[PDB]
Amino acid sequence: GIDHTSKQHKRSGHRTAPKSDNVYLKLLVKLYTFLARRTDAPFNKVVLKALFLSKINRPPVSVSRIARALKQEGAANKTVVVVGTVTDDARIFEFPKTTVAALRFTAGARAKIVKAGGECITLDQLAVRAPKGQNTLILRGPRNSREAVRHFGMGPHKGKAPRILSTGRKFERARGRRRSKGFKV
Amino acid sequence: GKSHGYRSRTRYMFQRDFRKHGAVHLSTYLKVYKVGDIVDIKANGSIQKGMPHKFYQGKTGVVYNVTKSSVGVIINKMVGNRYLEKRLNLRVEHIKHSKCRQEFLERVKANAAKRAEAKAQGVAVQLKRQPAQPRESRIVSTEGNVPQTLAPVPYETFI
Amino acid sequence: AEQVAAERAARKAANKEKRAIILERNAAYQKEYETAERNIIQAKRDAKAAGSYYVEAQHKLVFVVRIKGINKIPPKPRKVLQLLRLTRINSGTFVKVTKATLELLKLIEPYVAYGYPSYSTIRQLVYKRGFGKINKQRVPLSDNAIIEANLGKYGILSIDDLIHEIITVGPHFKQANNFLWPFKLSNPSGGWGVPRKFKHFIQGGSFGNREEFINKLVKSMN
Amino acid sequence: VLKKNPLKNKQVLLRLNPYAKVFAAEKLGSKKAEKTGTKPAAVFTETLKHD
Amino acid sequence: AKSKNHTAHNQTRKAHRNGIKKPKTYKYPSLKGVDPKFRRNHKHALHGTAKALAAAKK
Amino acid sequence: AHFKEYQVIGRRLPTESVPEPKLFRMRIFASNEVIAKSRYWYFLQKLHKVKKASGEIVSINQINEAHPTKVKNFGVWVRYDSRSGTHNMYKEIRDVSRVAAVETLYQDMAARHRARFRSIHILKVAEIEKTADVKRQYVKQFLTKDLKFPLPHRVQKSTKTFSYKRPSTFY
RNA sequence: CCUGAAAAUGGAUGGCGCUCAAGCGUGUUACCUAUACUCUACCGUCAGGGUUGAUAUGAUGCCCUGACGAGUAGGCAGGCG
RNA sequence: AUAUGUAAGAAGUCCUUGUUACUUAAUUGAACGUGGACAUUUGAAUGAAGAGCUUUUAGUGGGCCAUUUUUGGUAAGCAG
RNA sequence: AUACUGCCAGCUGGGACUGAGGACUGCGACGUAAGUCAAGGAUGCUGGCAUAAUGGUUAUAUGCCGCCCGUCUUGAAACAC
Repeated sequence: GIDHTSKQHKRSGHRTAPKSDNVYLKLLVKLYTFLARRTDAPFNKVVLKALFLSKINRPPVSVSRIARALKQEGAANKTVVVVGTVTDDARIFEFPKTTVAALRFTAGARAKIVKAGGECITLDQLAVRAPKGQNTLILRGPRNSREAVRHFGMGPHKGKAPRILSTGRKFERARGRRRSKGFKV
Repeated sequence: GKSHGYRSRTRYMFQRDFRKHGAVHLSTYLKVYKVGDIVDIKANGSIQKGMPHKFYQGKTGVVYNVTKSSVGVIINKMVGNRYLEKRLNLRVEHIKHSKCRQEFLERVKANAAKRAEAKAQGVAVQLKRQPAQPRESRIVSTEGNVPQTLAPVPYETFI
Repeated sequence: AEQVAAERAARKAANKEKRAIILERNAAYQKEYETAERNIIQAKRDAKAAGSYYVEAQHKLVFVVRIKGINKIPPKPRKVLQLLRLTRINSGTFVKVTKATLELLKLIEPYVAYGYPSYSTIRQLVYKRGFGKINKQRVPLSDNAIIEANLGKYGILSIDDLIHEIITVGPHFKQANNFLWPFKLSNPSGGWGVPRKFKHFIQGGSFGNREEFINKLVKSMN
Repeated sequence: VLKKNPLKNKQVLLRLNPYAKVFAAEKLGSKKAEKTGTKPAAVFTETLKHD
Repeated sequence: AKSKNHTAHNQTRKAHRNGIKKPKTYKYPSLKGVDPKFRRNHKHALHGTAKALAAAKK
Repeated sequence: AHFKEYQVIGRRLPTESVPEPKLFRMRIFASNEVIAKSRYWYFLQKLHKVKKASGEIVSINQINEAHPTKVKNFGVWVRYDSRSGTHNMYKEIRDVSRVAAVETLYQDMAARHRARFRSIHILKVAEIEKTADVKRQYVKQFLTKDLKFPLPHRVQKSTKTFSYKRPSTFY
């Protein structure tokens, strides 16, 4: 009937209505759909999309990453926003007085922020304080640093971490991996 | 059995030319190539070092590397359902500059000149190219050009 | 806060002013069409009087209707039909004639009937089967408001403005034609007039360039 | 909800085109033309009838 | 029991399903395969120009 | 269909080397204007070095019979392709217009030689008005002086299937 | 058109039958009808949107809009036992 | 002829060259740069029904037919 | 003059299918104007029945159509299993 130029009845390709059955996450999603619909600020659309995300797409964000973000010139007094878990970091010895709004705080991260003097805030309190996302800075954790992702795209001459259980000599260090034994990859 | 060697079925492709055999004139060696130049590839049958494969005969690529007597050419080769990057190390005998871009640089220079004249005066430059338009109305006269009536001819053997 | 009648009256006044602009614009468009037609006739008569021949300007606009179905179409003609937006049988589209356009039409000649449409058939097509593309959605024109809202950046503020831009191929023909959704035509009401369609119009068939007979065909199909 | 087609439904016609009213009033569909009889050359008809 | 030996039938259609999209071009293509003498000088010259730019705007 | 005769004048596309080419003309019997132009370019391609791309058409004008209600003799010189070769032939028709003479010639060639439209070239149609120039017997038969004949065995087509008297073929 | 023109159960322009055809060649119209095309309703799918009233309604609710729908092997989804 | 590579810009065009262990007889070039002149027409057409990018896994890995090109064969509802 | 063609936001009739939506909002027309309208989807008048009359189910008859499923297979109703 019609020469279709595209696939028919194709879904969005993106998430909506997060897969979680968390009632409180659903409440946050409901609040931020209201905001993203009736406020025309890009921040709330971004935060709604990020609330839809899965666990591996919401990597933890360390307080060290928070501090490195606040070190940006003019960003010292912005509200740090992490849609995910803010984790502690013992590789830093000072932390500023920032306000961080996050989904979850570890005990260490919350204690570190509070002792530094700033405040740990939930996304609903962040929405109350900054309905349009004014003076905020969104931080995202490192996504392509997982162990699963280092086996992605494995092949000859790719350098991408074979899928292996035991490591050491005589575990795939031989013919096909050195010129002494046949060839190299 | 079947034979697929490096120069398989290149009998006429690498044939030199009619009355153009022998040594290579020196302009091909006096020509210089810089990284980013667009070059057509046409192998010289007389020179057998740095010869392109028969796939790259008639392909146009971009220089990425210049060496003592050679250039490195980037080409997009169609492999399967995608394009792959290929890097050829060819000699200037088989390499030659491309005029496809040079026409475009001439046009961009002309466009800049017209832009400057527009910034001067504002006379509707119309920089953009256009396809051939349908022919406009014209008036053809018959003064000294009265129409000549033609008719189909009868069939005759001619043999 | 009451907003009972003041804003409504202001909106009515603004709408009346817009209707006035549309009225004068349409009167000017009619004058322009009439003047062009009479000048073509007068130029032909003057050349005939002076002993010359007046050559018609080659037609700048064609209407193309897909005549063949969506089965057993080679890849190049199929892609060209997709690019001309004739993705189904009896689907029609206006096409500004250039060299590139002419080669496109030559490629898909066995699968289309096209020709040089007249003001009457363009106006009838846009009035009856005029649907616009708004947010990738096919909504009927049925109002000057939607055409103004989607093409007022180019000065096209009414359906007759859009019709004028289509017929007298304007600087914004591409945008007006793209805004016009592909015309979904029926089969010709009196039939195709030929026992078999898929021969050229010259050979007693249907496909190819029926230059001015596309008007009769499309008016039957519309 | 329902598409009312112009070329009928004179209401929708006038809604879309304020000029339809005066086109109908002045009968511009059937409009006469001025007569000026420019005479064609004899060579034109000679070529036309050339057997 | 002889069988079919080879055909390219259906291969182009299979390729064009999700196929011959052009290669993804990048600003700053990889310097791999370039003359290493040039590469050495490029390392040194880039170090120098970074130092000069820092001195200009520290 | 109903053939019309067209004068089609076309020329080569004027060039700056020499503008205003020689402006050739043809008489073409065709169903309509598009076919008239197509046949003009067909015969011009056969005659001169030109094609639709390389040339243009400056005039198309359908020609009427001078007196379409008077009976004349028409000598038609044609050439046509058979299943074996190409042959020139000469026929003639009694008719009132050249268009109807050509249409009946097309029917005649189809019926008597299975020659389709594509394989027929009307070389010439000449309106001959005097006798002793009519060469065919099947025309000189009807140029007989004071000709009168009957129409024996009149068959009357009836509308109703059943008839209640036996028919008569009297006239 | 005819001769050339011979294969085995009885026998197939599909059959009856047809001869200024209901045959052959070619023109002109009228007419018939596909799950195709146009318009409408309804179902589902997809998409884009709207919607924070203290109220009696659980915001994967209530709505507006458009486009789509063949299917083995196979994949996934929503459901019934 | 048909098919086929490339280009039709902002990652673009032009300028005293800042760096270098490369290169040059040589602040000659080469490459990479700072800075400087350039949009509402950012440089043909048509379309774009979103573009790009991953991960993972099913079935399949006997094919066959038609037009056109074509090989073996007298040919085949043959083989390629 | 007529023919042929093109146009009319020309006029006047005969038929058929559909009536989705459900306070208003919009765009327009009408002597511009209080108001009316054919203008974001059928109303008005009337009649008979109110019951197996319509309809559902079922059996038959009639018109047209309909090969035996599962399987392997390029191909199955197969004189393949």
